[PDB]
Amino acid sequence: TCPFYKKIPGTGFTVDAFQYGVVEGCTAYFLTHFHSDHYAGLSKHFTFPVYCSEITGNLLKNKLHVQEQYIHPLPLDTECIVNGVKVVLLDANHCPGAVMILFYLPNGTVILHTGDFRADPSMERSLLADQKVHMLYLDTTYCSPEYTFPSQQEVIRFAINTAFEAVTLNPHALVVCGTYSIGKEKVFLAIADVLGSKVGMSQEKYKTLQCLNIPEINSLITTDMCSSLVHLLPMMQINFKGLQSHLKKCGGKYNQILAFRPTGWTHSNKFTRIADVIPQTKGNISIYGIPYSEHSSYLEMKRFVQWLKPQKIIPTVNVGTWKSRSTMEKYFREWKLEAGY
Ligand SMILES: C=CCNc1nc(C[C@@H](C)C(=O)NO)c2cc(Cl)ccc2n1
Ligand SMILES: [Zn+2]
Ligand SMILES: [Zn+2]
Repeated sequence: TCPFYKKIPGTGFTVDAFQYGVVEGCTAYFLTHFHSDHYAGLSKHFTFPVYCSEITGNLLKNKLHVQEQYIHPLPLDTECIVNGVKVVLLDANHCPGAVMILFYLPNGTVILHTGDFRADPSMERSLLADQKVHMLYLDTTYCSPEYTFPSQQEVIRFAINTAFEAVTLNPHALVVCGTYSIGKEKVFLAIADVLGSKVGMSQEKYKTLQCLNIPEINSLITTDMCSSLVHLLPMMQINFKGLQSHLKKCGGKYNQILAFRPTGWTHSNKFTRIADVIPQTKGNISIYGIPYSEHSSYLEMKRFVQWLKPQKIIPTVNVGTWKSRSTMEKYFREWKLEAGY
């Protein structure tokens, strides 16, 4: 059964609601981005209109084999009409192709659905500027003040510097980056760029990246593993055992692995600083867990909400317990009282 926060009242619209079979009276299924917790249910057998970004549609066609006649890509930052309702897609600053959706309801109500997003001040100079928003469907993944983490730029700075130093000190070192789905591509792209190398990866991951409209991507990635000194592996293989096995392959070409495990928030964030992160080490293998987030920190979320001044907030994450729902409402009221809306 499709939960309430996935329906747009007054429309035939659902958002990220593909695992509930046919939704009665849904005329258009919006997909904010291509992460499995959101497209769960979509497959080659889906027979209803799917509205999404261009990049999301490339992945639907190529990775899930959805039929083109059901894929409706929409440009960003453009007033479009879907089943008689004006809609706009806005960059969510999440993973490639991820959008927020603005709905202009016939009764004059305006709804912003953030999908998943990492709130940024640049969003305050999008089409949202001076737009009254009556309801906000808010990605509340990290809606609590202990969720602090550095900017994405700071994490990439640390990763680039760490990789460049280890490979400059040891030209026979190999850099490995773990990946689980799309997003966070800058970690391995930026490392490879500073090392003057391409990124080696499986055919399946190569295929996925070829859907992301990344400029000059053919110059950056390859399936030729052993011509590259940055390798991508499934996130589950980023452990001493999995990396020891990866070191045997490619035949005594490398004598050291430095590996990066991009996480979200972890408890050691409210304790250490990004410059102070140290790896787990076993022999010639080191594993760095780096807090690269594509979700808003608490402070980023609070700033965006206080700027937008929505009349009502519907959280879309952490809604499962009485404690989590009421804590989030308490923060929403605090923000409203502090900002005056
Ligand atoms: C804790 C942080 C986010 N939480 C989360 N993240 C993901 C994938 C990430 C990449 C995403 O941003 N997805 O939208 C999940 C994937 C599945 Cl399959 C199930 C639960 C999931 N929870
Ligand atoms: Zn996501
Ligand atoms: Zn998500």
